Amino acid sequence: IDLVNRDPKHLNDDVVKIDFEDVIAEPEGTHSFDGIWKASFTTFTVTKYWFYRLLSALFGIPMALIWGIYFAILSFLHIWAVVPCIKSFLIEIQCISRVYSIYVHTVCDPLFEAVGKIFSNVRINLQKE
Amino acid sequence: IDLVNRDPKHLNDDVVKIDFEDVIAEPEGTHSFDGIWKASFTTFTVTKYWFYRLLSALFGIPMALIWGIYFAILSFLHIWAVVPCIKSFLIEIQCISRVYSIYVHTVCDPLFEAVGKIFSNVRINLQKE
Amino acid sequence: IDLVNRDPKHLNDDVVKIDFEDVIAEPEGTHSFDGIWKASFTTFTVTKYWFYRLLSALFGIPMALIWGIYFAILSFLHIWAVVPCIKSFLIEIQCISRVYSIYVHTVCDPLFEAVGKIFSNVRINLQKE
Amino acid sequence: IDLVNRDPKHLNDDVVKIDFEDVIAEPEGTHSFDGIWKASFTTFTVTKYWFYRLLSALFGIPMALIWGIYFAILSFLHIWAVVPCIKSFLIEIQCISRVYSIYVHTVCDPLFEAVGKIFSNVRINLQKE
Amino acid sequence: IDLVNRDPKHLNDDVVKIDFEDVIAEPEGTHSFDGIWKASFTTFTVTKYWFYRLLSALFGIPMALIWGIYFAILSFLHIWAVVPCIKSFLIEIQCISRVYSIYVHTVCDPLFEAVGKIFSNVRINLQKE
Amino acid sequence: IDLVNRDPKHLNDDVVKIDFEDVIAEPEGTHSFDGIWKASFTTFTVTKYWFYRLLSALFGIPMALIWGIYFAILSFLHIWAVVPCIKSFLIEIQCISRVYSIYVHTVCDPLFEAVGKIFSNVRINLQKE
Amino acid sequence: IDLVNRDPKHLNDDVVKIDFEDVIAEPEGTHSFDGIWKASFTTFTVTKYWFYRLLSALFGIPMALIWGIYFAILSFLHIWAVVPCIKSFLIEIQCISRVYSIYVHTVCDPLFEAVGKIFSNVRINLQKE
Amino acid sequence: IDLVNRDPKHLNDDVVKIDFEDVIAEPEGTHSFDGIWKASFTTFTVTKYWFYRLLSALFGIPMALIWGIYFAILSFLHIWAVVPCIKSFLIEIQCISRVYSIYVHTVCDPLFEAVGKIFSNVRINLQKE
Amino acid sequence: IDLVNRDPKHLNDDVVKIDFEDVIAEPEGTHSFDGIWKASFTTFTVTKYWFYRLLSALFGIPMALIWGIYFAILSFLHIWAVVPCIKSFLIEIQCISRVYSIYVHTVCDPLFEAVGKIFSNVRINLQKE
Amino acid sequence: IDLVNRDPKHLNDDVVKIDFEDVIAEPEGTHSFDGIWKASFTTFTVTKYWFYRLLSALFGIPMALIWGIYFAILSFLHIWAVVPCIKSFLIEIQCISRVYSIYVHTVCDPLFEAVGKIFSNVRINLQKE
Amino acid sequence: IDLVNRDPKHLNDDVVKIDFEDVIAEPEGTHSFDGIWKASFTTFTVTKYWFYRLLSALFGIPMALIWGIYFAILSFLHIWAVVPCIKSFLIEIQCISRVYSIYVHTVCDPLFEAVGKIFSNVRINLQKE
Repeated sequence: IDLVNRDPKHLNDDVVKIDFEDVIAEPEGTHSFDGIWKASFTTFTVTKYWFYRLLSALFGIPMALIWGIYFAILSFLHIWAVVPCIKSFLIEIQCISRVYSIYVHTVCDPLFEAVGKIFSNVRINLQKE
Repeated sequence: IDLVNRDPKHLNDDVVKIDFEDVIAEPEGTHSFDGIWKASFTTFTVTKYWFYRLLSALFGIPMALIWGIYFAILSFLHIWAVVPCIKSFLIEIQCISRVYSIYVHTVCDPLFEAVGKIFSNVRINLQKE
Repeated sequence: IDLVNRDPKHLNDDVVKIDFEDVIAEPEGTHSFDGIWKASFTTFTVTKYWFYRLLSALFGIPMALIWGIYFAILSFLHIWAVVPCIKSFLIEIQCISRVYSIYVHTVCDPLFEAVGKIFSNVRINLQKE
Repeated sequence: IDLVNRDPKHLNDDVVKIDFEDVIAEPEGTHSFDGIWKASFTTFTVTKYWFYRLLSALFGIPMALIWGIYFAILSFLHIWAVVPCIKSFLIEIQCISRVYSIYVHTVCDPLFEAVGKIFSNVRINLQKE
Repeated sequence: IDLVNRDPKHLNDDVVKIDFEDVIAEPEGTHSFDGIWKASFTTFTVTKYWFYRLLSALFGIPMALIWGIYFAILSFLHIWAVVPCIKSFLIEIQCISRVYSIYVHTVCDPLFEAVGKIFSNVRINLQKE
Repeated sequence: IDLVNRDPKHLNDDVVKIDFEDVIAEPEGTHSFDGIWKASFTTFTVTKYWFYRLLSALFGIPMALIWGIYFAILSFLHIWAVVPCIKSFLIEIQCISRVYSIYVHTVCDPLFEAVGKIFSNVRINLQKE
Repeated sequence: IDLVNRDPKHLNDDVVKIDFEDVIAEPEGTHSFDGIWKASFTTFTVTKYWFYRLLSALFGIPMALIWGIYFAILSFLHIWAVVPCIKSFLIEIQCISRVYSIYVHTVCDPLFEAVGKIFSNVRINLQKE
Repeated sequence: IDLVNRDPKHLNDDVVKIDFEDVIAEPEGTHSFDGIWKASFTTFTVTKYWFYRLLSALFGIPMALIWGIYFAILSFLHIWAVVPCIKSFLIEIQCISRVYSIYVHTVCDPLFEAVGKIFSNVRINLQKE
Repeated sequence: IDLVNRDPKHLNDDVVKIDFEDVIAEPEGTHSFDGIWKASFTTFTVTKYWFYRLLSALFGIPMALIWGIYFAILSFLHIWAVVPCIKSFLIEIQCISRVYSIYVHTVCDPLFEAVGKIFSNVRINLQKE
Repeated sequence: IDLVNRDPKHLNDDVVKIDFEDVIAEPEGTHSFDGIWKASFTTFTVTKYWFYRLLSALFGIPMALIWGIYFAILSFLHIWAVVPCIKSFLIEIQCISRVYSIYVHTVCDPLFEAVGKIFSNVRINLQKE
Repeated sequence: IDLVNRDPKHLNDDVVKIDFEDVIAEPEGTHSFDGIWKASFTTFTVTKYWFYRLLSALFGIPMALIWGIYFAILSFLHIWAVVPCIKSFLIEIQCISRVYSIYVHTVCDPLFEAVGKIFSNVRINLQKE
């Protein structure tokens, strides 16, 4: 139980890291009072810190049980039912594919071979200067 | 009977390996109580561990017998019936293919050879600077 | 609390830095009176300096509280609800994608292979001069 | 009579080699009881082993005689009838092909030679920097 | 207060620099009287010199105050309202984009992969001379 | 009279060489009884061996006489009639071809020479980095 | 006051330099009388020399005053009114452009990425001779 | 009179050389009786040998006289009538061709020269890595 | 006054130089009488020599005066009226061009950037032989 | 008077050289009687030899006079009438061509120069491997 | 007066040089009587020699006078009228061309610059083998 890292996979680490400095910033020259900039910084940080913990405690645990049952059902079906079904499909469709390929290569093959004779008389003259 | 590997083919090894850390993760700063993070980890792991074993025991064995009979029938037909049928198809269609090829090469062959004379007068002048 | 930098991220630092010299400028030859150029410089700088501070004090703090609550709600939903939902979608749509791919590669594959024979008779003659 | 190889041509050796490990496999972590994994392995292997031999004995031999007669008839016709027929076709169609070629090269030949003069004035200037 | 440069940014320095020599010029041979060329030069320079100063004094200062107030309002809205609004838009539209991408890559992906087989049989013969 | 080779031209040597091993083959693991595999091999080989000889004896010789007369007639016509006829065709069509070529090169030749001036102003700038 | 150059900018120096020799010229063999070639040269030069000076004196000066006033008005408006107006336009149109870009990159981006897979199977064979 | 070569030009030497071995051939394994293969070889060779000589004797000589007269008439007309007629055609059509060329180069020449300016601003950046 | 050159600019020196030898010429073999070739040479040269001088004397001088006045008027208008008018046009049309450019680069810019992703997956395989 | 060569120009030397060996030829194996091959050779050669001389004597000379007069008339017209007429055509059509060219280069020239800016942003990345 | 060359310009020297040998020629084997070949050569040469001289004497001189007057008129008009007219056309059409160019470069210029961004993401992978 790592209570320091809590995320050694970098899955949710791009759009869920928000700080006060990443929202509001005054570059230079356009400043405000000292008594207004030291008060807004504290209000934003404290408010969102405590509010998140309240939501995670009420319906955080009754939601983890639901996902546990659902993933178990999907895992069982894939291993024992879907995989054998897909493999058996290849053996069945063998005669149709082989016969169809022979018919196509008999009709349209000579038509597209005489058309390709237009590139057989290319002559290029080059003169460097 | 390898009770450690159970899969020396890496067939189902990409979309059926799911852990708790791959679902829910809190990167940094946005944390929860210590008493809520050590309880959700246990609930998810234990629930899906025991539930999968219950399904595999009830109708795991009566399902293996069904696949045994079905694969035997497909194997016999392919070896003794389909393979000789496809091979005999090539010998039959010989006269049609040979006669058809001669007719096409007699009509459209000269038409596509005079068109290819447009590339026989290419002249290029190059001057480096 | 850095009261000098106030923006170590260069977020709003391109379209919010405006000075008097960046608005009005007389290049050369076309000048005005000395008593009119030293008065307009002071009026523009002083007026916008004090006016900005008045707005930031009235409704600057009651606006920071509103953004604090809103961001907390979005963070919770993404971690615990959206991420597990998207991952479970991949496992469900497996049989449909695999079967569909086999059907397409059986029908149109030989058609687009005989068409590509037109580039198999390219002959080029080159003569340097 | 090789009773070990039985296939020194690798003809049917890709889609007819099926084992238990190639159908059902549990990668890791998602395991079952030891008493359920040692029983399903035996049931699948034994059932398909004996079932195939039953089919091959009943109507395996009365099917080999049928293919013997059919192939003999096709072999005789190809050698003595089809081959002389195709060869005699070339000698007959000689006058038609020669006369037709002369007519096409007389009409459309000059038309496609004046069109190819658009590539005779190519000038390229290059400057490295 | 630089009374010499008055424009160390080259903002308005291309289309507002006009002299007498840049308007009227007589190259050679086609000349005029000496008493007409020394009088038109003085009239153009003096007239536009004094006229510009008259306009800049009347309504030059009452116009600088107006621009001061307007720029202050735009600066405040961008920092505190627009920037947080745009950032929060990205977090909301996450589920829609991810699901839509999966559907498109499932349907049309195999169609555009079999079409690209027409370039897999390119043969080129080259003969230098 | 070579009774060993009987075919020193490799004419019919690709689609008329069929053996038992090229039709039916069991790769590995999926085997049959020893008493069923040594009986089907003999039945297929013996049946087609004797059946072919029966057909070749009945109407093998009365068919060779027919082809002898037919080829003699075609040979005589080609040498004495077709060849002189084709050669005399070239001398007759001389005036028509020469006059037609002059007319085409007079009308459309200048039209396709002014169109080719669009490639006479190509300029390329290259900068390596 | 340069009375020799009068145009150190080469502004009007291409289409306003006309001499007698640039209009009428007799190359060789086709000559005229000596008494007709020495008289036409003088008439053309003298006539246009004096006529230009007459026009420049009458309404040359009353035309320079008009251009003096007009240029002063345009200079004032550009510096004090147009330049601030254009700059303030960029700050206003920020939210619209950013939101619109995100929507386009979400819908049509995956469509044009699967189409580009047709160039991923290029094979070229080269044989020098 | 060469009674051995009879054809020192290889004119009819490709489609008129037919032997028994080029028609019927049994590759290997599929053989016939010795008493049937030594009889068909003799029948085909003898039958076509004597039959050709019978045709060449009956109407071989009365056919050579006919071709003698016909070729004499064509030779005389070409030398004395066709050749002078074609040459005189070039001198007559001189004025029409020269005038027509001038008209075309006057109208459409400038139109196709301004269109070719689209290739005059090509810039390429290359970066090796 | 150069009475020898009379044209040191090569203006009219290509289509106004005509001699007797450039009109009529008899190459070889097809000659005429000596008394007819020495008389036609003199008649052509003398007739056109004297006729040109007659035209140049009658209305050669009254035509030079007309061109003198006309060129003076065009020169004055270009220097004093046209040139200032064109320059003042650029200053006026500044606001329209700048605003229009911003609008176009906001709407259609992202549309033509996602389309260009079809060239980002080019793979080429080369094999020399 | 060369009675051996009679054609030192190779004008009619390709389609008027016909011998007996170029018409009828028996390659090998398919021969005729010795008494039929030595008789057809003589009949063809003698018949066409004497027949040509008969035609050349009757109306060979009365045909040479006709061509003599006709060529004289065409030669005279070309030298004295056609050549001066074509040359005088160029001088007449000068004003029309020059004015027309200026008008075309004024209207459509800028239209086809802005279109060519699409090739000014080409970037290529190359990675050898 | 060169009575030997009579054409030191090679103007009419290609289609007016005709000899007897360039019209009628008998290559070899197909000859005529000696008394018919020495008579046709003389008749053709003598007839066209004397006939040409008769035409050149009757109306050869009265035709040279006509061309003398006509060329004099065209020469005078080109030098004194056409050349000044064309030059004065350029000065008149100056304002129209300059204003029109500015308008076109303002409207359609940005449209064709955003379209050219499709070539800015080209990536090529090469692998030698």
